This record gives sequence, C-alpha cells and structure tokens, in this order.
Amino acid sequence: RNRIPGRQWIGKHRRPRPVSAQAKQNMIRRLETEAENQYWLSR
Amino acid sequence: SSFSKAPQQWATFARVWYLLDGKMQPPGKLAAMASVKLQGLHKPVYHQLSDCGDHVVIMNTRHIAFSGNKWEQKVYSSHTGYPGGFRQVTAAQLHQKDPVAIVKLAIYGMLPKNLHRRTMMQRLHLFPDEDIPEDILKNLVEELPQPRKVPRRLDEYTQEEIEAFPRVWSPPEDYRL
Amino acid sequence: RKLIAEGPGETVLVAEEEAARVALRKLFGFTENRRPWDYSKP
Amino acid sequence: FREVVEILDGKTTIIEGRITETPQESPNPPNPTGQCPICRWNLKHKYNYEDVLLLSQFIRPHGGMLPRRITGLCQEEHLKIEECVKMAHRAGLLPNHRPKLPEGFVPKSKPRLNRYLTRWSPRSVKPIYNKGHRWNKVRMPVGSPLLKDNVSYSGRPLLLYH
Amino acid sequence: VKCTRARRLKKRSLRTLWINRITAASQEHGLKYPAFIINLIKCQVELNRKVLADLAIYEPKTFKSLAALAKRRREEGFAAALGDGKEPDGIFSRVVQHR
Amino acid sequence: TKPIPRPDPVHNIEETHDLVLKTRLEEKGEHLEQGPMIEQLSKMFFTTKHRWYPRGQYHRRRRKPNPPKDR
Amino acid sequence: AGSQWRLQQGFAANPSGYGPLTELPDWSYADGRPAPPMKG
Amino acid sequence: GSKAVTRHRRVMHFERQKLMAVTEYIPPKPTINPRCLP
Amino acid sequence: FKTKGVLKKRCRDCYLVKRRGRWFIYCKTNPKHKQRQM
Amino acid sequence: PGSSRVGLIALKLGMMPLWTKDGQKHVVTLLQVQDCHVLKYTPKENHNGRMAALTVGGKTVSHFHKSASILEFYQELGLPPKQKVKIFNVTENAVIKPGTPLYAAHFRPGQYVDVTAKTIGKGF
RNA sequence: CACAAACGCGUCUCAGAGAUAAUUAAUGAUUUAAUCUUAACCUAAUUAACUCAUAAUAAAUCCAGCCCUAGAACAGGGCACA
Ligand SMILES: [Mg+2]
Ligand SMILES: [Mg+2]
Ligand SMILES: [Mg+2]
Ligand SMILES: [Mg+2]
Ligand SMILES: [Mg+2]
Ligand SMILES: [Mg+2]
Ligand SMILES: [Mg+2]
Ligand SMILES: [Mg+2]
Ligand SMILES: [Mg+2]
Ligand SMILES: [Mg+2]
Ligand SMILES: [Zn+2]
Ligand SMILES: [Zn+2]
Repeated sequence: RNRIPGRQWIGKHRRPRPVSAQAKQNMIRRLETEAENQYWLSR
Repeated sequence: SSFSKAPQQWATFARVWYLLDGKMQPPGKLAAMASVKLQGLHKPVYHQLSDCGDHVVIMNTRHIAFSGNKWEQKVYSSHTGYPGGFRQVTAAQLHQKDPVAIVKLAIYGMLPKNLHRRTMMQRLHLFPDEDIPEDILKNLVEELPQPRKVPRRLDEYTQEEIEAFPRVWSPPEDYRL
Repeated sequence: RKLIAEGPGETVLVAEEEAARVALRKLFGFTENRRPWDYSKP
Repeated sequence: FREVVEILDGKTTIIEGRITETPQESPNPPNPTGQCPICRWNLKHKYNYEDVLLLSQFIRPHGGMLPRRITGLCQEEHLKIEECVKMAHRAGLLPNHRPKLPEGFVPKSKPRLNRYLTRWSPRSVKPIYNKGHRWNKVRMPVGSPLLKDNVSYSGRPLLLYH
Repeated sequence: VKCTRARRLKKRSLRTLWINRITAASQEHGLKYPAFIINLIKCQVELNRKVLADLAIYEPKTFKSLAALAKRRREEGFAAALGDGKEPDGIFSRVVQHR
Repeated sequence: TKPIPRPDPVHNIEETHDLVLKTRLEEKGEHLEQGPMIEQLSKMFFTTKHRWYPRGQYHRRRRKPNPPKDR
Repeated sequence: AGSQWRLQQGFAANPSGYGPLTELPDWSYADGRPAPPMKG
Repeated sequence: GSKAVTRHRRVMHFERQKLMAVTEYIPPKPTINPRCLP
Repeated sequence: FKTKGVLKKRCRDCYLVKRRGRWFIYCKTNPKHKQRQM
Repeated sequence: PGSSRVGLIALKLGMMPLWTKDGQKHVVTLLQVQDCHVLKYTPKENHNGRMAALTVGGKTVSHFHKSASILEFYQELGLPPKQKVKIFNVTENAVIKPGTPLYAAHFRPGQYVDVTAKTIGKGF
C-alpha cells in the first residue's frame, strides 16, 4: 500500500529505519574501549 | 531402561494431549506455548523431518482478554477473491461471531509457514466454553499453567487482607463521599 | 506395593507383557545397564 | 464522612447532614518525614493497576474521584492514581462501585469483553484499517506513559506501544 | 555449488538443532537456555552443545543433575550479587586453577 | 496409579447356534469409496487428507529398496 | 559463550585458548610411553 | 546527490544517526524527589 | 461546525471539551463558534 | 405464531387467464398435486438445530429404473417410487407422521406461496 | 412465428434483525457549580456499508438400449398404468 520512492537507501526520501538499543550499547562499548586505548597512549 | 525396540520407539515418539485454559488470558501468550507444543519444541527428540508433535486442547476461548484497546483497534481482514470482496472486521465483532477465530488465527499465523502447518492445526482443538467431548477428555495428560496471573477484584479479597493492608491517608470528617 | 518394572505398549496387554519382559530381564541380569563383557588378558 | 438525608413529610421537606464514623490513618508509616501520603508510605514507583487495595482508598462509592486538595497527594502521583483508577475501571476491577439503577441491569447486552491495561476509552478509538509496514507502523498503545517510572525487576523497559 | 554451500550451512543447521534440543530439555526442567549455558560455564564445565544435546536425549538423570548444577549456580550468583560483599564465597563459586 | 481397565463382553453369542454366533462375530465387513475413506482416515488419525493419496510411478521407483539400518 | 566471565577470571575468551584442555596431549599409549607431539 | 543545506531536513547516514542517539542529552535525576522530600 | 488545526475561543462563553478523543470549542450564546480539532 | 407449515410437490400443468371483479386480468399457473406423501422425519438436533426436516416425495415413477437402496427404503416405508425428493424446514409443532398423503386443500384460496424449481435449461 | 419451441415489444416477483461514522441528548467526578464520558455504570436518537435470521442444494454404488421441455462430449430426468 505504502511505498518507498526509488531505492530504499539512496535518495532524497529514504527508509525511516530507526536506531536500536543494541546498536547503542555496542557504540558505548566501542567508546569505552577506545577511551581506554587513548588513556594507555597518553604517557 | 531395558525395553524392546518397538515399544521403546513407541514410548519415545508417543503423542501427548495437553490441556490449556484460556480464561482471562492473552491470545499471544497462549499461542506461544500452543505453538511450542504443536511443534514439539519441548521435546529433546525434536526434528523438523520427524512427525513429532503433541495435541493441545484449549478451553474457555470465549473468555479471552486483550491488553489495551486491541478489542476495537485490532482488525482482522480477508478477501473473498471477487471484486469488492474485501472484509475488514474488528476483533470485537469477529470474537462476537466466531469465538475460536482469534486463537485459531493467532496460532495459525505464529506456526511456521511450511506444509506441516495444516497438519499441525489438524491436531488443535478449540472450545469456546467448558464443554469438551468425553473421548477428548479421556485423552488428556496434563494441564499447562496460565501465562498471565489473573488479577482479582475487590470482592474476592478477604476481610483479613482488607484490614491487613494499611490505610494510607486520613480523610476529614466533614466531607461527603 | 513396590515397583520392580514398568513397560510401555500400544495396548494394555502388550504393555503388561513388556513390563513382564522388563521384570524378567532385571531378575536374570540381562539389562541395558549390565556389565559389558571382560575382554582382558588374565 | 458526612451524609445528607432528605425527608418528605406532608408538604414539608427536611434536609439534614449526619456525621458517620470514618476510618483513620494507620499509626506507623515507614517514612514519617515524607509529606505526601504515597511518598511517605513508600509506594512511589511500586503500585500498578492491579493494586486494587490502594486504588479503593482514593475513590468515591459511585466510581468518582476525590480532589487533590482533599487527598493531599503530589500532582504527578495524583495523575498516576487517576490513570490507574481509569485503567482498573475499564479492566473490570471494582465491581461494587458502579451506581445502582435497577431498571437497567435486567436488559442484558452482549457479554462484557475481557480487557486490561487500556490507556484509552473503548468508545472513542477508531479501528486501524490501514495499519502499516515496519518503516511506518501504527502501534496500539498498551498501558500509559504516566506509569513508565515504575521499577523494573527484569531490567527491561516496559513496552508501552504494541 | 549447492553441495558446498549446504556443507558450509550443515554445521550451523546442526548447531541450531542442538540449541533447540538443549532449550527443550532445559525448559522441561524449568530453566532457561542462556541461564543454563552461562551457569554451566561458571562452574568450569566445558561441554559443547552437541554432547549437551546428546546427554539431553539419552541421559535424563545426568541432564537433570546438570540442570540442578546450573540452577544452584544461578541462585548462588544471585545471592552473591544481593549480598554486596567479598567475604561470602560459595561452594560452587570457588575458582579452580590449573595444576 | 489406577487399576487396569477390564473390558470383556461377548454380545454376539446366540443360544440357538454358536457356530452361527462365531461367524456373526466374523461377519463385520464394509466397503467404502476413496474420498470418504480419506476423510475417515484423516478424522481417525488427526492428519490432513493430502498424505493418504497415492503417488506416481516415478516417485515409487526412486525409493530405495534396501535402506541402511543401524543398531 | 560467556567469554567476558572468563576474561575477568583470567582464562581466554575461547576455551580452546591455552587451556589444560589444549596443551595436554590427548592420547597416549596404554603401557605408558609418551605419544609423539602435535604439529599445532 | 543533495546540497549541504537543503529544506527537506537532510536524512542522515546511519552511523551519524547512531552518533546522535548515543550523544542525546540526559538530565540529572536526583535520588529522592525534592518535592515530597521534607 | 468548523474543522481546524489549532483551537481558540472567539468569545468568553466558549469552552473546551474532550469528546470522542478530540477537542471541541462549544459555544451556547453564539453557535457559529463551534469548532473541532482535526 | 412463528411456526412453519409443510410444503408440497406439484406438477406444473400450464397457464390460464383469470379475471378480477374490478376488471383486471391476471395469469395463473396450474400446479397439480398427483402423489404427495411425507417420507421421513429428521429431528431438530440432527438436521439444523433450529427447525426439523420433513422429507416429501413427488410424482410416482417405475420400480425398475430406480436404485436398490431407494427401493429398499421405500419397501420399508410402504409406497411406490417417487420422482423428486425434497426437504422442508418445519417447526416441531407442525410435524407430520411419515407415510401421510397431502392434498391441494393444504393451501386455502388467498395466501402467498414461494415456488422453487429447476428453470428452463438453455445450455452453453 | 409455414416445427410442438425460442423470443420482446408482452407477463410475474423483489424482504426482517443487529451494527455503526459525524451529530444531539440523560446521570455524574477529576474541577462536591457545571460539563454528551481517548472518567466509569447503565442509557437512548441515529447514514451507507457488513454479517445473520430466512430461502436454495442437501435420499451413496440398476444403468445395455429408446425418448426428453436435459444436453458440445461426459453428465441429468423418464421407459407399470395408457
Ligand atoms: Mg529513493
Ligand atoms: Mg522502489
Ligand atoms: Mg571451517
Ligand atoms: Mg590451522
Ligand atoms: Mg555529492
Ligand atoms: Mg435444454
Ligand atoms: Mg453536580
Ligand atoms: Mg446541559
Ligand atoms: Mg447463510
Ligand atoms: Mg438417469
Ligand atoms: Zn508525593
Ligand atoms: Zn463563543
């Protein structure tokens, strides 16, 4: 009934696919790892 | 532990009838365990190529409960094939007409879309009230617990519990209730 | 009133015969749980 | 608790107010320094629609509610009490607090549909004929956003729109 | 080509079958699959899911003992979490080093 | 446990002729068409009707005559 | 799974990583002479 | 390809959407509510 | 009635009521002020 | 008040003119009852659950061109073979004992009837 | 209309209950006034749909030949009156 105009992931109008909490916790885990890395690179 | 091959195999692949009450229960939480027992995904001997699968008898289908406003918001739709033959019936009207339709369509949609689907709904028995044939009743083995704990109203609470629950506030004496 | 054997069957008579087979097997010592044969050098 | 009695004795009307003995507050609250009645009894973020014994305390016999100036509650918790009383009333709890009209109980209708956790009213919701796909989905709300602040023993958030 | 690709997918399909069988035989004892797995690992018992499904099918008392061990480890971990202290160390919470 | 259900009753025995009575117990026979037989089998065995229909020559010829056996 | 718990307890993320299940030689002769070692 | 500044809100790359979501503002939440504190 | 997006009182006798899930400007002295949110 | 009667099986003879006292002309179709008998009675709970079923046969045909089970059940009933067999929905207070004949005086002059038949087949 | 039929230009028949969207009301709290209630409890006044009362079909194994207002073939109805 309702269509995405053109291709889903290219155009001016894209798919409204949201962010997920699993992706959120993955991002915070990666930030904590790189924060530890840039602590160990300090001195 | 020491059995012959044919009765050992018969005991391993024996079919079991389960009983399930549907009074004050959500159809999705009913259909989750109904789908599991219709698969035989509660069996450690489960295989998709085997004919393992158990019967489920659900009673009290008329006393089904929807969480939230799904009784009026949720629709069930079908098409008869002819032009102008699109029917969108509200779930309240569909349960008013055919009581077993809601649970039947929930289990029918939740079961995996293979060709075993029709065969395993052939092992499903749905009754609107507590009126089961005696041939079905003598087949039963155990009753599954209900997935939702039913809340009781004020009248089922005993007066011991009424005076056991402390009074939070003190109303003024000049007020009218 | 003590359980010595229990057997499956399609029919009650066949299950009773199989239970008798389980009881006879446990009495005689031929079980699935029995000691395997000793293949050793004495 | 004050009641009014209206008496008709031969073209003479007498209206009287009579005081009936009322129950009092329990003597030992666990948190005496709290102002607000719920927040001094430590029922904040604890109760739900299921707790009939507390929702029966702040209601009228005809199913109505009492004002916040009388109840003494904080405003957010008064709104939470109002939402939970409405949810229990549509859920079929408190059966004895309906008004009595003996002419109307006899003409039965279709049986009452069992329901719970109803944020809205049954008579004012349109059925979702159009629905939607996953990238725009019309979600049926179950429960209310006023009760998202309750404690989570599983740790997962309460899914309010499904 | 389908033979090679289904040979690649055979390990995944058999692993999914083993996880379904372990989930079935653990829910038969009233214990969930992830809790059962992590609490069996927390007792330093390293049995893979193939042989765990094998015990689940052919070995009911031994799988019941394993589920009892996992439930005991789960209750012990919950008790140690609610204790908020390092002094109580349980009988199954002790960690055995290599020798 | 519950006791064994005991069921044994012979209502076909006649006082006139036991040789006819024993034949009356062997006189039960019935023939029925394909479609009613399929729905009767489906109702009896709680399966769908599509299993009970037969199969083609090409399908019955590719079945293995000597399948492997374990144990 | 449970690699994180093994990381706090000091073991590898993988049970195959340097454990006593790994550097022991999995077979030996019945009379007791040692086996030839593993290429890995 | 759209310009840097448009009027149609310029729907973002998914990694940037994840960046926005992880770096949303969260308020300080006190332990006990100061209104029904003493 | 008039179907509108935002609602206001055109005189002091208009009142707000929430009926059928929607908001209503109802007015008794001037019935031409009857408005309904969309 | 809500009861229903037993219907008939007749033979469409032909058509005739008819006239009324106000001068208008109507057309009447001739329906002749030749042999009408109630055959068997199916109960309320075994047929539909609301109204019982009464079985009515039509005009009388030959013994030799009917089927064996049909002749056996009509031999038990007691009547010669009928042409067409129909089912009528009848309330329990209007039941008729099977083997009873019926006549056109079952219908009184001045009434409204419903007529069911196979129409003229025009083929493909 | 030169076939016993078909045909219209000719003739006959054509229906009850529930349900609603918008909109009016009755009782009554939050907000002891009021106020149709995405407050309950029972209420009514109410379009078109849409379902269901109700109607049709709804008796298994004689079928060679012949007829048929039944039919492409296969099917279907008659062949004791006379
Ligand atoms: Mg596009
Ligand atoms: Mg496209
Ligand atoms: Mg590999
Ligand atoms: Mg390598
Ligand atoms: Mg560019
Ligand atoms: Mg014709
Ligand atoms: Mg008032
Ligand atoms: Mg008024
Ligand atoms: Mg019908
Ligand atoms: Mg014929
Ligand atoms: Zn407070
Ligand atoms: Zn105005």
